[PDB]
Amino acid sequence: IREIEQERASFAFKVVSDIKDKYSQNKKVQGKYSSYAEKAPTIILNNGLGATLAFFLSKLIDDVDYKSINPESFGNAENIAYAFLYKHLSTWLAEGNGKDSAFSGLTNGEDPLKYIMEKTAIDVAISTEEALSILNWIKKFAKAML
Amino acid sequence: KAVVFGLYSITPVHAGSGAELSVIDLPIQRERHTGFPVIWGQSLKGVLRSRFRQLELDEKIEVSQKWKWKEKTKEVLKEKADEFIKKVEERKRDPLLTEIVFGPATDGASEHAGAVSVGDAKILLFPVRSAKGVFAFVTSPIVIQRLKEDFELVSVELSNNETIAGNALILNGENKVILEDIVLKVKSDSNVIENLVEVLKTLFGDNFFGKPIESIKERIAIVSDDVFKSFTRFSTEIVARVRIDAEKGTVARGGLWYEEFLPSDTLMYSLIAVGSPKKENLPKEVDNTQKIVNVLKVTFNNAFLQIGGDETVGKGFVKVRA
Amino acid sequence: MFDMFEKAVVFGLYSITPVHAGSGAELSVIDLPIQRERHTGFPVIWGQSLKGVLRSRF
Amino acid sequence: MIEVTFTPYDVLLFRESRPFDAGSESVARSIIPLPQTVAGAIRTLLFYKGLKNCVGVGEEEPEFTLVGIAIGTRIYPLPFNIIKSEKFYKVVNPGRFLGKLILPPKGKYKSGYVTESILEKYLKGELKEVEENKVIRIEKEKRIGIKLSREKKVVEEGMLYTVEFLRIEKIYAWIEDPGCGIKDILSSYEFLTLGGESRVAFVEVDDKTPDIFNRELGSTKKALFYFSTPTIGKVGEIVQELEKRLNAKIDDYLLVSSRPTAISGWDMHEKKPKGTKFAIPPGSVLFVEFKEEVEVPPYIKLGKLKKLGYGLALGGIWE
Amino acid sequence: DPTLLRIKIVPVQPFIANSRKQLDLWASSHLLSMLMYKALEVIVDKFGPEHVIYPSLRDQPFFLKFYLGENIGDEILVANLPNKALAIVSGKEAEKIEEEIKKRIRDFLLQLYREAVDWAVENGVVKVDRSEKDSMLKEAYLKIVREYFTVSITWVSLSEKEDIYQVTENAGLSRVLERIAIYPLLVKILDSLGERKVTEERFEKSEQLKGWKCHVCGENLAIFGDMYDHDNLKSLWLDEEPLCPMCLIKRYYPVWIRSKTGQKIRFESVVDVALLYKNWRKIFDEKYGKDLVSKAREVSEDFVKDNMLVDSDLYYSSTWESEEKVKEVVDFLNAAYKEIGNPPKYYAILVMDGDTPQVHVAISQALANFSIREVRSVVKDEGLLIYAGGDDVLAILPVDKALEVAYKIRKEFGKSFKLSAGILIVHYKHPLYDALEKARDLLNNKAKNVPGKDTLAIGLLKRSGSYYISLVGWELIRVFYNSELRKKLLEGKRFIYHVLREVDTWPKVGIDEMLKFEVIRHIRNKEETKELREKIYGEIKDLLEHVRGNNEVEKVRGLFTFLKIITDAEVFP
Ligand SMILES: [Mg+2]
Ligand SMILES: [Zn+2]
Repeated sequence: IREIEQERASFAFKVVSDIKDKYSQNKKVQGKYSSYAEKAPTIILNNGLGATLAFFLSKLIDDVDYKSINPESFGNAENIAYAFLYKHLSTWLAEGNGKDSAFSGLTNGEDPLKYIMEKTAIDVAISTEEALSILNWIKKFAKAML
Repeated sequence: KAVVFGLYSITPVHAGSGAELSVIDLPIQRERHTGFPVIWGQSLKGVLRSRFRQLELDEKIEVSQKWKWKEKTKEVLKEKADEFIKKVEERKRDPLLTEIVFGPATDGASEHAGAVSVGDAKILLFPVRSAKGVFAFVTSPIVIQRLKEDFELVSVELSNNETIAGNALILNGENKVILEDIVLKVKSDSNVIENLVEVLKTLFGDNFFGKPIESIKERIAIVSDDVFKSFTRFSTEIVARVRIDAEKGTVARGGLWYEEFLPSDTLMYSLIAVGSPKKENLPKEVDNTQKIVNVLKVTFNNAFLQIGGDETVGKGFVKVRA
Repeated sequence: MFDMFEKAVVFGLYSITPVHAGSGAELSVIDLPIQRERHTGFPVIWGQSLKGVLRSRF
Repeated sequence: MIEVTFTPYDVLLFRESRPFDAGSESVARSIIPLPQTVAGAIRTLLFYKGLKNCVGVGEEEPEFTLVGIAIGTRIYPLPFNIIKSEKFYKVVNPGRFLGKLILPPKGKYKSGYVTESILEKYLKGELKEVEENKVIRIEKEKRIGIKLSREKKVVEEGMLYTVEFLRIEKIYAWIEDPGCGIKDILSSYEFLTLGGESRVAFVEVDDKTPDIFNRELGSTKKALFYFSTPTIGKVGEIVQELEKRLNAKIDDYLLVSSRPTAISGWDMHEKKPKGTKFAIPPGSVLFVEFKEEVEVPPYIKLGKLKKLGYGLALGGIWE
Repeated sequence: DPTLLRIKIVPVQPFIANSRKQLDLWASSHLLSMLMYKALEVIVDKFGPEHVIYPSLRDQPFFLKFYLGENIGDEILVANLPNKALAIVSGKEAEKIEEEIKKRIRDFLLQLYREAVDWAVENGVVKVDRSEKDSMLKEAYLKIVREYFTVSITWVSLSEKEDIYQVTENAGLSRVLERIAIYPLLVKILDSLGERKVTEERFEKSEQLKGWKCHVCGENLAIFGDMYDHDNLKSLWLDEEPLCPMCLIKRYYPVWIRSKTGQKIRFESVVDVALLYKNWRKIFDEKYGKDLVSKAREVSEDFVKDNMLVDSDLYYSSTWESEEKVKEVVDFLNAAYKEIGNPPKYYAILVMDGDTPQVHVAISQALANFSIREVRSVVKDEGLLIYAGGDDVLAILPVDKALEVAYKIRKEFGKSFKLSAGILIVHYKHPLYDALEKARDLLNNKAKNVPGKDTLAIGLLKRSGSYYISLVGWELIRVFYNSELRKKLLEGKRFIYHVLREVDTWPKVGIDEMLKFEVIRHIRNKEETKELREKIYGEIKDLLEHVRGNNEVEKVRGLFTFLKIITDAEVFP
């Protein structure tokens, strides 16, 4: 339960750094990502993980595939920040830090939203807790870097 | 001879260690080399001695007759019996059988030694929250190897991502176990859990402290040494306690601290090494090692004890199998 | 075989209002969670919380 | 030769010589076990088994001979001519000045333990240094206890105490039995009390001579003697004894050592402390240049109280 | 026939560690310096002080007072003479000097013991009849005194010629020169010779009688220890504390120095030093000092001596607790505590150590000036300076001066020329022998074990049992005292707890960012909030540069371990 925290922190630092790198001169994008990262756990708490992912989906389709998302191809800061947070959260649940690391995800590459629709209630609960935990780490680095 | 004491916690346990290095104000006793939770031999002995002493003074000790310690004291110490009994009432000494088994009270220490050597209570099964089956009884190869060594002398390979677990912990078809918020993949294994249960049955009997040992088998999870150590160090209860200044109805100055607890549903074991009773002119029914062992088993088997601190806030209660 | 005590009483507790037996603030979506037994996840009220309440009333 | 293996159930206390009475001086710090403590534990077992002939009740020594002891995880104290330099412990060989053997200045000694294999290479003169990670320290475990009132369950006045235990995996003892039947009696016991606070160790016994006692070092003038257990006696008498037992005179010698080992103990027969003796500490090395070539023995017993396990020296060579 | 002669006296640290009270500690170190002085007197008598290369005697208070007969003040109370000396003598006198030095020290110690025996009986240190004095002077006890210290003396001719490359290679390091030509190498080789002679002499002690041991050192037979049982022996001694001949000398030694110099250390026990914290005792005495001594004598006249408490531990209420006159004192003490604060119960042990004959003389003079004058000036009356013999220091300090004194001494040493140090903060109740051994372990096994050394090792051993250790570079002390972080922390435990508990979960690549976060979370108008966060983060980053550690994680752990020590409200009330 300690090594998993380090893995989360490593991922969180990486994705926030990518945000700050690509949009260094764009404070609006950085600020939007930060706000959404803070609001995200709340949306999950009050609506569940499934609905939250669906809510992100509406901010972007043919199929539910986080891989196919391209955050940089959007017009405004709101959609760019949403697409990034959505992909980050989905990537973590599906891939972790890669298959060369301790944590390689929970869903084995499957999109978390479709995963929720197919697997058991237990599978959904662990995905919910894990989602809250990674967002909690993203919030830390967001406040300190963005 | 020797008696193995199995200890099963039914409420959280705080065996206090002042010397333990921790970010917690009041941490529990731990082994230096392994970092495992432990109950010191001296803590356990004090508990055992206090219970035994109360029973002796209350004439509830059985040796298959009622032990009358003042009668036995007179047929042992003879002319010095009355002054000894006076010291017992004055709490300068303890009653006869108590001092035979555990040694004289400090005032009479040099007279003779205690018959028993009370060993540390070592951890065996540590409860960890499981997504399936409420919680798992978690152990490790190093623990099993220690148990086997202690038992053999008195008479497994896992990666950090793997677990050997019973069916009640395993997600259907996924071959996974989820302990708290981490996922371990199930390693196929045939007899390791079964072997462990057999060892437990050979030491504590068919009933596992009020339940069939076969039920326990389905909820045992064997994890790697590093993972087990991690859980025993970071999954123990860390509780904030306060003191309220009722004059103001708010938390008093210097009235906040943190205390660690060993969880309930923890299994530990202590080897009680029994030597020959060392007091001079012993009564016949307790004049050798086997007789001391027998009294120990009857007195503490299926007993309830309180170990550690925080008795009055409901902590430290364990079931005993001897 | 529980000779350290002589009698026992069961205190039944029925909540008529919501109850927050606290464990302190956390860096989490739930800032102030209630007391829970960690290895089962079951809600509890620690004996020291209840004792403080009983003591103050008595 | 019989090999006894002690396996501590938990912790061990080999208390230093200092008052340790409840209600007064209340701090017990363990030292590295002295061989007489191990001898005492064995003698006490025989004392209770009814073999009082081999015990030596009220005597300094028993009838049998404890060759020596060693702790294990088998490890030995760093030879005192091994000096830590950065991240390495370097072996320092004897020099010569004014026709006298000396140890050249190369830094201060730092305490620690090495495996039996590292010691073997040292004794063969094939050891240059040891990486600091292979130098072991003995683990201590500090426990703080109290005494409670019988009824009120509160601490009695002044009844708090501290013990610094050792966490040791194994203790080995080697015994030469002149027919007392020690191997049979030890086999009948599973455990025994060793050291203080009524701690026990499991007992195993095997009929074998450890390989370190069977080494073939060859013949040379330049022999050294590593003391694996404390050695009691004047250096002059020990060197003279060495000359007699090897039938060879010595041109010069150098004792590389440290703080003398203070040895007293507790007389269980008379129920009072033993008289204080002083010894050459384990890890000390006696470098010897014999007048003629000698066959360096794998081990040799020197000094006083040999039967208690003292004076066990391991043979070696230097250049 | 010029001959380089080396003197070494052992043991030092074991003898010094055999202490129960602070007076034992001072007397041990001071007596050791006195033994070297008695030894050097033999050299000086024949060849004068200028032939003593090390140490520089012309500045030594012992030499000034006892040899030149000057009126030296309280600086005589500091042990300044080390346990090793180097001199140049005539070759024909070398062997005679060796014999005479050994004899002076034996005689001096025997004389001290005879006086100690007389003093002990007359002042009730031993509750025995004056007829039993002969028993105390029997041979078994005299052997212990006579044999305790080993004085090794070796020498080498400076005039002798030798092939330099042959003598240095054989030692383990025109081609034919006198040995004085390679004097620097000769000094080191002479140290080896001396070490050889140390082990030739120190393992020749006589076995002792059966019996109970001294309660101070625990190793030697206590006087009357062979003729009584434990309980009866204890009743025969003051404070139920049986003493061997060496520790009897130790207890007598302060009154001997008192009669010899008129001087006595200002701070008698570790409690006296502890209560220097924030001038607590001074503030109390002005406000409550008269009343307390009155109530103290009302309980017992034995509690008051010279209008002062016989023991400074009587400022603690717990001392009085462990009948109606006693309750009056405790209530009075507790009332004062609520007003001016609880009394300091912790103190600090500071130990420090360094990491052509004419040039060597100059070095010795610099070391003499540093140890005798500079270290004394730094410590002054802020604590008790027990020993300063060159590059090594032993002082007892109140916890609020420990870091400052240590840093100042280090800087002073730098101006003269690297020092490592151990500081142990310890409860006044803790056994002094253990505290001193822990303090030296901090110095020897922690600070000096860091690559490049020059390290301060700070240990805090709480009364409850915990032992926190932090290894820092000297510059950390400066940065911290000038830092906003310090003023903010002392204006807390939550900030420190969170960091220590969770630092192992921090990503290796993002440690700095996590530090930024915890500062944001724990440090807070919004104008001041932004400034304080930037400043404190910068200070933390500055402090981390001077923390000893393998990686950034261990540096963070080391720093916040340091912060945990100095913010401990129980240690710094
Ligand atoms: Mg004891
Ligand atoms: Zn002494």
